[PDB]
Amino acid sequence: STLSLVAKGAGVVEFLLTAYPYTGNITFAPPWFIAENVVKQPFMTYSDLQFAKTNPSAILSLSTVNITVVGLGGKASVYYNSTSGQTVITNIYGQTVATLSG
Amino acid sequence: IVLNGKAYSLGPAGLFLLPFVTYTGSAIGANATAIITVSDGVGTSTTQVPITAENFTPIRLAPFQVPAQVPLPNAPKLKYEYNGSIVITPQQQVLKIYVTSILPYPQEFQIQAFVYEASQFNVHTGSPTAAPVYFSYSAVRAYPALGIGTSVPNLLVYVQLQGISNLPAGKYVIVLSAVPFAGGPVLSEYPAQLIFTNVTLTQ
Amino acid sequence: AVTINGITFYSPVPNQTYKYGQQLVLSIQSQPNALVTLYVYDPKGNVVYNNVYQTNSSGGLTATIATFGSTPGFTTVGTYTVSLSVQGTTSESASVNVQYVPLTSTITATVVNQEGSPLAGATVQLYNTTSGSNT
Repeated sequence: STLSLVAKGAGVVEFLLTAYPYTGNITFAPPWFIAENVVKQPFMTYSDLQFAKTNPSAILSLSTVNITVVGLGGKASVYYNSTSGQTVITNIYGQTVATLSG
Repeated sequence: IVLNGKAYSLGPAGLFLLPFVTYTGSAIGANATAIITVSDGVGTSTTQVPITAENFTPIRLAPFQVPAQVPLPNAPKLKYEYNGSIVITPQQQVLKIYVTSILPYPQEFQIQAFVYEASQFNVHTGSPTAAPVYFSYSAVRAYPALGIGTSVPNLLVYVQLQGISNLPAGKYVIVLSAVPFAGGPVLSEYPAQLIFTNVTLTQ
Repeated sequence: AVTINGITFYSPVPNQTYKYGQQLVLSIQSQPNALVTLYVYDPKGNVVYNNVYQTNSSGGLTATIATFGSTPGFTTVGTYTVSLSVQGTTSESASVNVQYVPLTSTITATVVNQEGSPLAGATVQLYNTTSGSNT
């Protein structure tokens, strides 16, 4: 049963990103303030759930099925959708732009 | 996200950034443009103000009291309470502020000057308690540099008003707002407006 | 979505026209735990709606503000000032210049005879008999 778990905390999604702009130049670091709260905290269906169930905290190689991003309009998410084993990438109004096998 | 060399769109990038402005329903951010008509008393002209992702930087309104090259990012995004008293002598027809931006910033825009009484803006709240009693604008056409010594990308913004004979003496609360030029650029943050509470105009 | 920065206004957006019967719903992703006194001033500058809300941890407020066109003061044409007075330690402001549309109604009287040609000179008196007496 789920008790103490691996991945019992959750990632951080920074406000100032590891993103770069483009227009014609890739360079510059523009203020990324992802507008008026990210509401935070990636959640994940543990990859080896059944034994993760009894792990107090151990180091596994998880496969993450939400990353929480909330700005203006809707909310974007990124995640290696473990269910069909396919990286689902989404938008801040949300569409699957990519299903990348493995 | 361009993973391994393959662009994977994540939706509109202006929504991930601030500044962003959908002014009068018309959205402007990073990788935008405003073509603006300006049809005036001298005839007509039309400027073109193209917006670039890497012109991004907050556009502050800071008062006289704060120097031009000195930022306020530890005051609020929207409005900081200026509780000091500007004395406008009757040799002055102009409101002095510093628009602070610490990047070359070329984008042309305006300051709307929405004048109010301090019974028309309750000085015990942040309420403009009616529709602007008089509106007058200053189109402030920014300059990335025309040479530091000629025009500086830190601007001395001197809001002149037509109808300063349609405004007489009285204790005002004035709302200056970094405003797009009627469909103009992305603007505003730290703080987006500056609202001057114990001003006393004197003509 | 517009933002005068500090308030992500999902709605309203500047210079928006609200309809007869339409609901304002105050959807603003703003800063947690602040005193958001929305004064919905009508074009005469009195508070026909006013209520102080508080944004949650997510940041979204959801509150149906006003029912236009069914309350006195959401009946008057012209520019409303949708004024947020955000009271925290350091107070901030927002001014949104929004509109409304007026109304009136029209009724028709048709006459016809057994020859099938519309009569010209038939007087038709229209009284407002709602009161229970010929207004």
